Amino acid sequence: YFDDSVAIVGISCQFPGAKNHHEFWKQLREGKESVRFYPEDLIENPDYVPALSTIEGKDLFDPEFFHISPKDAEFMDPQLRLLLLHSWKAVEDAGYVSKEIPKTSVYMSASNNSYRSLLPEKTTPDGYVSWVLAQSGTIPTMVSHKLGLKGPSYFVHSNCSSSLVGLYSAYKSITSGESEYALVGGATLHAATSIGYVHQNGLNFSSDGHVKAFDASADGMAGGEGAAVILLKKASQAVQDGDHIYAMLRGIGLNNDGADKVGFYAPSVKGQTDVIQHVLDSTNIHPETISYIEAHGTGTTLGDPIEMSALQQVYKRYTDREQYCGIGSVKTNIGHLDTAAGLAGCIKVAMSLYHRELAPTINYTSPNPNIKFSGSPFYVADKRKTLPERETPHRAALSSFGLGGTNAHAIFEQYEDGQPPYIVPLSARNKQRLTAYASCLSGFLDEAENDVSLHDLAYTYQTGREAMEERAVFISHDRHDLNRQLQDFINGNDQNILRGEKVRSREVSAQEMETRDEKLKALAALWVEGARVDWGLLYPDSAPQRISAPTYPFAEERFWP
Amino acid sequence: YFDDSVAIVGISCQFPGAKNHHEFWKQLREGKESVRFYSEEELREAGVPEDLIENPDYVPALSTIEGKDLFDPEFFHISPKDAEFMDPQLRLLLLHSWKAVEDAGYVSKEIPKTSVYMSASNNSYRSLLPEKTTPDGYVSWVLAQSGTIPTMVSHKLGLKGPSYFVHSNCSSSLVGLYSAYKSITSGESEYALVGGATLHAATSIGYVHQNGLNFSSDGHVKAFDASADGMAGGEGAAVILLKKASQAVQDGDHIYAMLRGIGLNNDGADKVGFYAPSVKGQTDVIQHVLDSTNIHPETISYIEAHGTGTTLGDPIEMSALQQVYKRYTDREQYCGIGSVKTNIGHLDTAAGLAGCIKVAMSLYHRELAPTINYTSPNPNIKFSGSPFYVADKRKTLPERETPHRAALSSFGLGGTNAHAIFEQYEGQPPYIVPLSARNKQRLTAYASCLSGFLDEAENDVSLHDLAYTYQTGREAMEERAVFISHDRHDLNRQLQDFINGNDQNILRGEKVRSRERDEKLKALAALWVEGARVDWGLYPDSAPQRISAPTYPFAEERFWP
Repeated sequence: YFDDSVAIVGISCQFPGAKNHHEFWKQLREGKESVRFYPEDLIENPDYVPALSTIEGKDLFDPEFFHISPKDAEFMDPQLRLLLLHSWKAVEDAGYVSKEIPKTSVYMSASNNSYRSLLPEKTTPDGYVSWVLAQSGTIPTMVSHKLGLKGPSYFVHSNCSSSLVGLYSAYKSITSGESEYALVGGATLHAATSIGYVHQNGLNFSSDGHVKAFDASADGMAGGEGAAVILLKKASQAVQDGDHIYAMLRGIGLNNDGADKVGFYAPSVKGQTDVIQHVLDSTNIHPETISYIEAHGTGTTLGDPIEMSALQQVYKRYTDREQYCGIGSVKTNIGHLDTAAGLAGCIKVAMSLYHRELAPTINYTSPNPNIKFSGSPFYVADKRKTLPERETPHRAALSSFGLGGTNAHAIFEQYEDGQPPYIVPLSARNKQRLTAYASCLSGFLDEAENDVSLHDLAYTYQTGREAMEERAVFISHDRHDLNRQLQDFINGNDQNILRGEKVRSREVSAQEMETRDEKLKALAALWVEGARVDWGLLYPDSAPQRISAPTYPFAEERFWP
Repeated sequence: YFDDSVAIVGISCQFPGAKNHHEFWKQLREGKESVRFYSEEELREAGVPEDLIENPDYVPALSTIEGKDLFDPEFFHISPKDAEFMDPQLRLLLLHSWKAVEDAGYVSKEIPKTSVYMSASNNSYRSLLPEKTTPDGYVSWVLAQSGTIPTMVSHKLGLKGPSYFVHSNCSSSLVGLYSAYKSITSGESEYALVGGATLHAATSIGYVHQNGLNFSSDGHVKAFDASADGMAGGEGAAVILLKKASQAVQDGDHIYAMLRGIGLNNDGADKVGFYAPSVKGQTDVIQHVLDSTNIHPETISYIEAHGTGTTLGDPIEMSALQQVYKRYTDREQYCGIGSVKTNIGHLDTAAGLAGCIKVAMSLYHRELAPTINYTSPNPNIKFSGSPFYVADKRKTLPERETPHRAALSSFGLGGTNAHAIFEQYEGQPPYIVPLSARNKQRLTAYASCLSGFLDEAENDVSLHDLAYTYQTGREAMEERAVFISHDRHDLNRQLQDFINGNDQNILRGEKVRSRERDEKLKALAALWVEGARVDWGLYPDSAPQRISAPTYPFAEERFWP
């Protein structure tokens, strides 16, 4: 059933308002808009829109982790830096040690932000190195080189639809057997902080800084900045391996509008129609089984009606059922993230399916009077909605239509205990980082909305994280005790915690192999001194499951010209 | 047989020394180096700093094309203001895309099922624009985004296949070629355009040779030679058109060569550093391409190497080829090795296409062109007793039963490797040549190009095929002239009359608007010059063939900040 499917097994993102994807999903469920509203000419201009949707810490990085010099880190634009960080995290989110999954392709997209222009005129050996680090192919290749990945690795771009070209490239590589996994990343991070813009005739930008998708009041888009990477995997293999799967990608297609439209910057109903139709034909998925569509959904006066006209024209070929499929756009929450737009949409879809719930689209009061929702398949999904139990898995589609005419549509599908004590091995590159890890893990235990399985959590840190030089092991019976020990560690009250410094890895010996509580303590002590223990020994008759958990706590050092 | 093959049917290039691919092949066959070296005089004019001139390590070399700044925006209905916002890579790849389709004998709007893949450098062109400029800020930003290149091509040519930018540093063109191969062999598109261009946004004569750059001590690329001590750059642009192989054959296209298979990988972590080469990565990609094609290495007559002339890279390249081919054969000295970088330098994103075009034209002309700057083998490489010889002479490819095959390698900085295998593929007067262009000045230029071609062609030119190419392989435009001729010398005389203003004997049309045996020919001609869409299907009992012929003579207007 899953031969033509790919599993989404890891996510890492950093979007306006949200430091990670779990916080992102929370903010989407709650209807939160993360656009922020606040030089004399501009201040006084009645058409200046005082709005910015960005992430923080574009300048922060941990070059030492990757053996990058401080000088070279400064030569690196923020998109390169954050896509590397997020690639590392996406694999850890999935519960894999990157160097243990070499059969992984890498596809990345980012903006031309002119970062290298910021460097000193004299600078621009430095001239050549900084030029190389500015070339777009350096992004995915740097990921491959630093993570240990050997599949095809390259940059892809189609303006707004870029993320979806990344996703298409992953789909193709994995379904063909070229690779087992793929990383897909997108980031549009400007090399300046420029608050607001001036609303004017020659531009289809919102009059008030809000994206009002599908609304009567929709008068233009607004941009936002962020970074995201996801890890995909051959579906049958993910199921076999017991991975934590957010959702399945069942198919995806691309086209270009060509000449058949009035102008280079215009939208095209015909191009949208045809790519939707192409994806229905390749997947053979019937439009009656789609419960939700994450639209391109930019909130332009001409684009929103065009988008719905294309969907209605195609679905009419298949059905007359009414009001069964919701429509929304994450651009309402965080703006149009350019190269990352398609991945913001994808991550919304995947989390909706994972949580069996739709999140609302926002800034909506009344339907655009040019759009006829009534009596069509579609309603505007302006509330939370539980996805009902039913026999067919729920499916959700996603659109992204780029400036220049390259269109993409994709269809996704929903996919659906030990005994204490539990051993949580943490490690990082140095003591400061390790302490930060404990602090991350503690915050996670406190902030998680639901109870957290220590069986699964421990197994994730055992088998899903690279063992580094600074080590600590926490043996605990329950979450509150584990948190107490983490807080003791954070505070320097270290006395009863197994610790290792400058640890060097080694193969277990025959001698080392020569009660269950005693044995657990012993494995832990071997690991903290560097022995590559077989954590499988903990689980003769339990079956832990890798879960989404805090990922490496990178240093936050500033590099900027 | 050809199910897994793609035909190369059109080429357009502009490389150091060569204004087109025919001149390029001539120059290769003759062993010409097109790197320019500057005297002290020459450096002073062109105004290079006397402190560079006096530096004993300054290398006074440049391998570039001319006229990076020249474009014809009116042809594409681009405003002069927007033309200035366009970087030269975007401009030249558009021009060369138009030309490649004409080189193939197709009217671009008649081949909508065409994918588009482009690669180019980050040259910081937008940074050159005024600060006030940077609606202009947004439009120039859009035009600076990499996805605009292929999508501008799709839009302006009328193409509706997937369209996007790809990049993997020096191997980029081969990622483009791979994407074309996959799109066509899967049935996604019938055709594809593949382009590459690295054009810097400055003219910077020479460089300073120094430790910690792997750049030639004297500006020559000395591939495989004992004196090889580093690479040297060049700039250029190229686009080719590929087509489903069986359909190219069925349509009677002019086929330069077939592409039989191609593959990609990344070196990953298994090497000492980001910027280093990798014998393992190369070995593995070559092996992958042999296994996917099932082509035996004894049938390969020539390899166009990545061939950069670095002290460590050249031996690594041969070690990988030797290690793979050893597993198949003990035969000796049957396969040549060479590198076009010896002629024109390392063309970065266009390096792979320069190699492809050399291979294609070698196969088409059944001859190998020499690799240059080669006296004596690198003593770390053992050619003796291996399959390989350095192809430092012209060589005729003998008649044999198995078609000749030639492979191509491109190994990017950041570790994305590509390898491809290519294979050789083998009416009565008067004639009517209907020429048309956008205005009278372009039409005159067209006549002049056509006349020059007739004079410069090394062999006799079939008027039967030439006329058919202009009839059926060129968009009929508003300024029209028809030349009815019995032979090449008369045709040339009429073209020269036209060029000189003596056009009273030539049927002409101005501001023509399209609308729905000797006697009959004259009648078609008069209809066509007034805009009637005549059926050139003149050919009840002859079968003309489309050929490579002069393409649209774009205006050469300067746009530069």
